[PDB]
Amino acid sequence: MYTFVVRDENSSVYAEVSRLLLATGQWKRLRKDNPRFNLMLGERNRLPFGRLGHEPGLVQLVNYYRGADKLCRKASLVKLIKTSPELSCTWFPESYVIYPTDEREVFLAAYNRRREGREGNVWIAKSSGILISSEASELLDFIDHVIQKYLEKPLLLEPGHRKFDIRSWVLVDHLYNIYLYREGVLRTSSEPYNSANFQDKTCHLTNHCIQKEYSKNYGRYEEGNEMFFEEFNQYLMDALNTTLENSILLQIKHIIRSCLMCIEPAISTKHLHYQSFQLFGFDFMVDEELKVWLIEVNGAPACAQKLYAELCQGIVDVAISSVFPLASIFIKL
Amino acid sequence: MRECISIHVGQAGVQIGNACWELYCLEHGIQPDGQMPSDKTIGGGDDSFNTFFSETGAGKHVPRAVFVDLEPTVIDEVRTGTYRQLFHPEQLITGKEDAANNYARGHYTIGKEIIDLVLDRIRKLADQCTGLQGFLVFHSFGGGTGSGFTSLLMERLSVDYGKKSKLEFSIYPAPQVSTAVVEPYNSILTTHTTLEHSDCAFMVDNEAIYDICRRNLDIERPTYTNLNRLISQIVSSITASLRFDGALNVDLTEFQTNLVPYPRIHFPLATYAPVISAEKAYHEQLSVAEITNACFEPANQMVKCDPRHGKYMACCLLYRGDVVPKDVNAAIATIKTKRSIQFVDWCPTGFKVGINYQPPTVVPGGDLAKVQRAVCMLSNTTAIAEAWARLDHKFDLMYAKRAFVHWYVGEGMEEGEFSEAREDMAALEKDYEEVGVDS
Amino acid sequence: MEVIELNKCTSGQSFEVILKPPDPSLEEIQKKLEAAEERRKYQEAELLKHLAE
Amino acid sequence: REIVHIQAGQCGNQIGAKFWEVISDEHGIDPTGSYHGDSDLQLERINVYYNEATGNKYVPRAILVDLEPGTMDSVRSGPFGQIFRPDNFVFGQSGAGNNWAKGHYTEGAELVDSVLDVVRKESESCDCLQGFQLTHSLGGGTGSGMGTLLISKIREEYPDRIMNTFSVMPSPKVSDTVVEPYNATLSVHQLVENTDETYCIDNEALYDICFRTLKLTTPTYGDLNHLVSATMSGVTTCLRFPGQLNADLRKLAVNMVPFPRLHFFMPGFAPLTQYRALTVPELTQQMFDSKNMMAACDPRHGRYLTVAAIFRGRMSMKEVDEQMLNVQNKNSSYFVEWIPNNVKTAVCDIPPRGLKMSATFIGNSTAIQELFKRISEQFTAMFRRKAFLHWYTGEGMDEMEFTEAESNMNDLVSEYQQYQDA
Ligand SMILES: Nc1nc2c(ncn2[C@@H]2O[C@H](COP(=O)(O)OP(=O)(O)OP(=O)(O)O)[C@@H](O)[C@H]2O)c(=O)[nH]1
Ligand SMILES: Nc1ncnc2c1ncn2[C@@H]1O[C@H](COP(=O)(O)OP(=O)(O)CP(=O)(O)O)[C@@H](O)[C@H]1O
Ligand SMILES: COc1ccc2c(c1N)C(=O)O[C@@H]2[C@H]1c2c(cc3c(c2OC)OCO3)CCN1C
Ligand SMILES: Nc1nc2c(ncn2[C@@H]2O[C@H](COP(=O)(O)OP(=O)(O)O)[C@@H](O)[C@H]2O)c(=O)[nH]1
Ligand SMILES: [Ca+2]
Ligand SMILES: [Mg+2]
Ligand SMILES: [Mg+2]
Ligand SMILES: [Mg+2]
Repeated sequence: MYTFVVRDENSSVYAEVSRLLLATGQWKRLRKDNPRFNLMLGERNRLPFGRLGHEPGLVQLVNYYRGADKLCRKASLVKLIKTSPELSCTWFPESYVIYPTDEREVFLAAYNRRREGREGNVWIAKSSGILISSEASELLDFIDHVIQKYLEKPLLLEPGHRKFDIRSWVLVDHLYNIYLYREGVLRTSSEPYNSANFQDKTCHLTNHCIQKEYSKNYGRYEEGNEMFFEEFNQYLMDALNTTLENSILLQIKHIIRSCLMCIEPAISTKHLHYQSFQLFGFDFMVDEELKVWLIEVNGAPACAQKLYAELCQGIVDVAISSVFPLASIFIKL
Repeated sequence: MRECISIHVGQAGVQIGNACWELYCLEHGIQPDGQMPSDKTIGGGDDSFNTFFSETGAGKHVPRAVFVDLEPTVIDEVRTGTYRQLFHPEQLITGKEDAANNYARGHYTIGKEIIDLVLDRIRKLADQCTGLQGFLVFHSFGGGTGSGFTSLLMERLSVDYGKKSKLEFSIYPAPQVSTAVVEPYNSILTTHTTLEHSDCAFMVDNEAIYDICRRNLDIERPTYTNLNRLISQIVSSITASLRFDGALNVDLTEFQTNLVPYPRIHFPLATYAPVISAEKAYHEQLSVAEITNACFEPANQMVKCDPRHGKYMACCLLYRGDVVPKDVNAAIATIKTKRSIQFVDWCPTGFKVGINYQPPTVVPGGDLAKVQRAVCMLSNTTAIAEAWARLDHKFDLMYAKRAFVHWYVGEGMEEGEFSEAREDMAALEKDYEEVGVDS
Repeated sequence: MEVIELNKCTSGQSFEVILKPPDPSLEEIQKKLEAAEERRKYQEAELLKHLAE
Repeated sequence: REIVHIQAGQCGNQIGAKFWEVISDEHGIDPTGSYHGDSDLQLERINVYYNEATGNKYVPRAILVDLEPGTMDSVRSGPFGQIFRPDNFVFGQSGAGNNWAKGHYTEGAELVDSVLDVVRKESESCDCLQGFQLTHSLGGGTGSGMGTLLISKIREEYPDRIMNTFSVMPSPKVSDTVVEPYNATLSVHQLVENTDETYCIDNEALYDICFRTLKLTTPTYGDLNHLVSATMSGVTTCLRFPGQLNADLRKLAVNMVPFPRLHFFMPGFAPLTQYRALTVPELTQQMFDSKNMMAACDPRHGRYLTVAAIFRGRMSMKEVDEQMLNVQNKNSSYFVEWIPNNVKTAVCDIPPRGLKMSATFIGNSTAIQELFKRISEQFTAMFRRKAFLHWYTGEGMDEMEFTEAESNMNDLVSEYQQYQDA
């Protein structure tokens, strides 16, 4: 009999993983504070990695990689890409870290060069509360975060002339195999993209929460402003005479592999007294040239409603039962 | 030449001391009768090995050691063992009934009745030293004597020998290796009372030694002998600089100077490689790069923890065997490009290296195989604070219910000392966080 | 990658390599011990008083 | 590390006799006190229970007490009767008539000084007295009433020594008189205050084991005592033989008793007694099974505060750890989580006679409250009508003392339930 504990009741993904573990009849849930567990579904903040792997006779597995925050924090992601020789980088937007070390002078230097050069000088500021503007003075006065080139030429879906972003779910097991769930989702803006009104942040912000609130034609084109790959692939074939795999997925797979392999030596649990795995949420942008851009990585992502069953089952088979056998939906990168 | 006095307290300290002095004698060519043929200065001398051994007119080389235990069964094995001739009776001190795993019993009740005797037996060794550096103190955290009496002795040593340095070799409790239930209590209580009196303490987690013995020596159920012989190899690597000609860590003061920038954070992490089974028929000898790389593997550390998620304040590389500076720098450079080695901002990103040409010595018939080169790394990492967090948490679980507290109060200890000690550990944990963590 | 303070002898050598620049008194102890003894004495006197009753 | 053994009353002396028979055999001591063993492990800690006389004779450090001579004449005529020190037989002629008041206040008071004289003489010849162990029943008069009077007087003279008892709890299934709940409740009051460790041996459990497990349709006291001596030998192995850890009565108490009043242990033993040796998994499963507990309490009805487990015989110590870790790791709900690593395991190479390996269980469980609840109910059923009280008021006791003992035992029950919900 395998044992596990739950320390993040607010996790929708692992509430289903927890549920599935019981249905197998070979997993028993323990109290959140019992140290004699094989599997820990830990909390988001201050997970006590230091107490894992010291219980004799217990092989212990946790669902978070210590140190993966480097990738899943907007500020630290920018620093990681800049200072990592394996990243240096053509798929991450020009970003700068600005405190309210700091890169103010370096940011304005490039900003001025673009201004005189006639090039589009629209940037976006965000933190871990979003401001989009083409005036540097307005961006900095709002911070008093990370400033990042706002992709002015995004690929717009038709009909609707609307924006979108792509969410990919990636599972990394204790062996540091990288598994890409073959089912993604597009978060679609239901408002036509207006490149002359950055003040209204509804046709510019892709978040499902913003579309469900401020968007008044929400859910017009797709259910819940979520388009899945089968539909998106067919659209690319009909409209652009290409496939999702060729035009976008190759780049997504490359970006995923570059980020995770870069930080592998720092977080791998290969020769550690406990083992780790983690589900990541990669968010990408696509421009009109069919170039994929990485936007951010989420370390505690939620899943699409119609994808919880399949993915969560995939977590047990690949990430858990691989360490605790009982009595593919992923693409291995 | 300046002398060092070793002090072994409780069962763990005594049996580990037995392993160390057995190994010292093998390394210096000293026979169990105390004779040393290679020593041509009969009845005297100020050679490097004289910092640990005095000499009698009859040519016997006597350890500068004191063995103290509150019950006699463990020290009685020294008196009748293979090295019975080495020590004279004054050095071996035993009571009649132990501290029953009770810090308060060893510190207050029984400690008060034997502390003056121990100090006087120590004073008699000091009186034989032209220039005493300080003391090396071996003990367990979890034992009633190792915890409770050691903390008392350390206080009085600071009073009687103020200018002298004191180093600790402390055995951290692990349930795999015969622990008492109250050992977290004793660990926090003794760390709190000893903190201001120790200049540098080397913690050895029995869990780590246990797993190295299972994994590398292929011993299913490691015994204390297996554990102590491995521990003595690490201890010998740490003290070799005091016993042999050299230029690195030549006196006890140098340990604090090189490994401890801030006094409270005086717990360097020790990593040792290679540990090879003597029963292993065919074995391929590891290189300088390979043993140096192994120093950054958690599986080889004396305390299990992840240095990748801490910051370094100092790192010392102590090689024994066929090693030349050229090969060390080559290995270091490579490891820099592959390993996560983050130093604190206010410290140089560097390594103090020491090489002794004599390869490690192994007890004949032991579990360790002779190797051509070995290395012990001493690095002051904030990662070692993980061991404090684990320990403090176990303390919190029991103390919230006051479980077993009445045993300590019954020996004259006030309940306040529990919270006082715990508060000190909380401050210690916070000091590590301030030093090595980013917001 | 600088090497400094190289010291060589017949039994080995040491050096430093840089990869990147940057108490209670005896009286107080005796009181502590005697204070604990008195508390043990008081507790035993209570036990003996309780047993005498 | 000398222990002084005291056995009082009928039950105490019959169980005590068997104990000395069993461990004398394990240590190679014959009925005449001569050692004829073949292993140095038998003599390494022989002094814990035996003295040395001229001619390499070993004499148990045992004091035999009773208020009537009958049962102690039997001991002196038993197999090992000649091994006991003749001066250590201390007996009267009146008996206690299954009456706690007589053992504790009238008949026993007359004899207690003589016992303390023998205890004093045994203690004075001890290099470092470890503590005392007493065998007695709680349902009679001498072991219960005088036995606890002895404990009170030993504590007064040796306040810093450990007091350990093997206490046989009465049961209607194996009853002699109806006043056993009175005698037991009065005794538990004493034990709660004046012992450091008490092995609760429930005669209801001993009967059930003989009837249900051993298939003995008509169990006798001899059959019940076979289980007690095997248990006593088990829970004293760690005191009698060399081990990796040197353990004595005080280290046992420190690790088993997290709160002073909760020092009542459930003992267990496997295998219950065949030529087929058990596997380590079988020993481990049986030693934790309710049917192997010597106290008729359901462990699943409470939680373990601490556990000690002793394995005897030549077995895989690796496999022992794997199975012991298996029990805790798969039944974590019955172990309090606020005492880390509260299950300690020990191994002894020397097995008990007639077995190639065995396991002895010592549990400090909150389920033991069921034992005191049972006694409390039987006590109250009679006390509410003052039934049979005249046997006690006739010896100088008044009802208030019965009310106090009942209240104190009900408090003990509330304490166990308090930590069962921690
Ligand atoms: N590595 C190692 N650990 C030991 C040894 N002996 C005891 N220990 C550990 O020390 C702790 C118990 O402390 P002890 O040294 O045995 O107790 P003590 O200092 O003699 O004090 P007392 O309670 O009076 O017996 C446990 O955690 C044991 O695992 C040993 O020889 N080697
Ligand atoms: N450089 C850029 N160019 C174009 N659009 C951008 C952009 N940076 C951010 N956005 C838009 O802002 C939205 C949210 O930015 P952000 O990185 O903060 O996601 P978020 O963290 O607020 C919610 P989520 O966890 O789902 O990504 C994205 O969905 C995207 O549409
Ligand atoms: C709850 O955990 C524990 C329980 C018991 C012990 C410890 C411990 N940590 C512990 O360290 O000392 C004791 C001691 C012991 C054991 C069993 C015995 C016994 C003991 O002592 C004389 O006498 C009767 O059967 C088992 C372990 N052993 C070393
Ligand atoms: N297990 C066991 N119980 C006994 C034995 N003799 C008596 N008893 C029990 O002890 C109680 C009677 O006490 P007893 O020892 O005979 O009276 P005492 O001589 O005054 O101490 C009853 O509960 C009996 O069931 C015995 O040999 N073995
Ligand atoms: Ca000389
Ligand atoms: Mg995000
Ligand atoms: Mg000891
Ligand atoms: Mg009777």
